[PDB]
Amino acid sequence: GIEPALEAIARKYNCDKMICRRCYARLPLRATTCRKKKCGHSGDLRPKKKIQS
Amino acid sequence: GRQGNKFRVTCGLNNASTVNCADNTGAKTLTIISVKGFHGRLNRLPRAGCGDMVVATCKKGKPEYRKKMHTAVIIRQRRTWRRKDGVTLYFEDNAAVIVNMKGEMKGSAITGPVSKESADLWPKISSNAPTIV
Amino acid sequence: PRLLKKTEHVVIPEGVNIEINRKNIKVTGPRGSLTREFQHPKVDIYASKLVVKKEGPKENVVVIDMWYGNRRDSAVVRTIASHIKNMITGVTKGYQYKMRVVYAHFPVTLVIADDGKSIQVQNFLGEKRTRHIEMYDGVVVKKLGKDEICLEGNDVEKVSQSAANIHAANLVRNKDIRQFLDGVYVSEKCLIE
RNA sequence: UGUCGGCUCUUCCUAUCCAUUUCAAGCAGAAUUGAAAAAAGGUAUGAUUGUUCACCAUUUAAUAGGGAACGUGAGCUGGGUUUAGACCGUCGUGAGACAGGUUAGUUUUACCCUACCGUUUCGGUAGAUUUUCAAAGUAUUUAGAUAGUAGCACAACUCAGUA
RNA sequence: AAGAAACAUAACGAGUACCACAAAAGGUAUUCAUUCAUAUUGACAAU
Repeated sequence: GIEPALEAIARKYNCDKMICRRCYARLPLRATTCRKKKCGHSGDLRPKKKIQS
Repeated sequence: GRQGNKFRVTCGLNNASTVNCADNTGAKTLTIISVKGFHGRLNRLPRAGCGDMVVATCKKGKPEYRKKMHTAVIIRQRRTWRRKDGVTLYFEDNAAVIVNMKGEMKGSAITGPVSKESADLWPKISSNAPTIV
Repeated sequence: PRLLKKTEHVVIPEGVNIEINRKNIKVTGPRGSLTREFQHPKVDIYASKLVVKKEGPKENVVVIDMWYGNRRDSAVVRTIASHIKNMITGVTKGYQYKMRVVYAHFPVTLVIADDGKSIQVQNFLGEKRTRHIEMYDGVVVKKLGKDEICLEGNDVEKVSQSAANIHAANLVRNKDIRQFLDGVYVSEKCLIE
């Protein structure tokens, strides 16, 4: 029993992020570069996949 | 299928050890192949104490039981073992009964006494056990 | 490339006193006293007066000045200026961070100590382990309402870290976190006043 | 320079099989899959075969892959290969040939230096003079540069037939 | 062996040819140069 208001702030901390296709690291929404060194600061990122019921 | 823990019982039954089958399920003797839960070591043979589930084959019995691998529980052994209350005791022969993984006994009777170590571990055995020594 | 001179300033309001002794700013205001050390070997922090409005008058400022330096080091002038600016806000209108608790099925209880220097989180996702989470000096937790707490303090570095410490202790492990949206989250960051 | 394999034993590599910490999923849970840190600890029992290899039956948290003169014969064994006896099949006129099969076939020496493990003997560390001090000898009580390092894993109950 | 200027150096990176090794590829890392557009009475970012 969670209000949609509480959904909005909980999703942003967990869901609304980008993912480096090489780092696998969790990146901010407006990020345009793999932050971690091992992935070579790559520039190919994808959004985190949403839950589908 | 086992209930609770078991204290240290010095395992006197080796691999390829023939034991009697005190059950009534047409199997005379069983020879131990492996012991469930045994943790391996180099050159060591699997060991079984009282109340230990084993994997065994029947080399003497009815055709529906012979030449097949079964699961058995050791109920008594000739190996001297010591209870935590300073009682040193050992039986007259090694024997086992055939039970499945869930623990429910295949047969419905047991001949002779049953060790408390095996009885407490498997409730179904104690219900069919005449005496629990 | 190297900038010959990069300068930033922070204005001091009427109720704030700033004293600087070898990159050691102490700020005292209506709410209390704050102190920090900026151990960057290439910055010059000193008070002065400077006209900051196009037509406004002079006003007391703290000038952070850095001379010839690469862009790696020229970026610290504005960082330190922002840090001093937060001190002035902290000792004048302190910072408060409102954190709201989210659970799916198991209610979560927060046991706040009497002094407010410690909290306790219980029954998080049905667990039996109890999380304590200490608080930094100068940071005070309190129960705002139902399933909500706010942290009160002067230093934005202490307040924000303590709030993040509470969230970091209540992460979901080995489960799909897109479904188990549990924990304590920062609703918003604002000023006490 | 004793030429296969096995047995015994130590160490090393990580391109990790398990346990530990993390990120991702077309991750609801459970079970899995991709990837990062990390090589300190573990990684089995047997039928057949001289086999390395293989293929089966189990057990396990896992039953990972490799190196060290294809580690290791004055460490063992001698099953194979690889002399000399003998048999068969094919080849050859014949003596004889056959990474074709079969059976029987001596495995020597360390007491030397070093390495390693333990164990004795003799020698010995520099700037202080508050005689309540300073140094030399003998004995006890201590000190700790350095070197090594050890604890792991699984199961049962409760959480709970709950999320 | 003293002075001068730089691109390096938060890394077992760099360091005396033959020589005792490293590639493709990627980076909103960094320095310099060329070309183009916006550049004001007001471009970009924010409000």
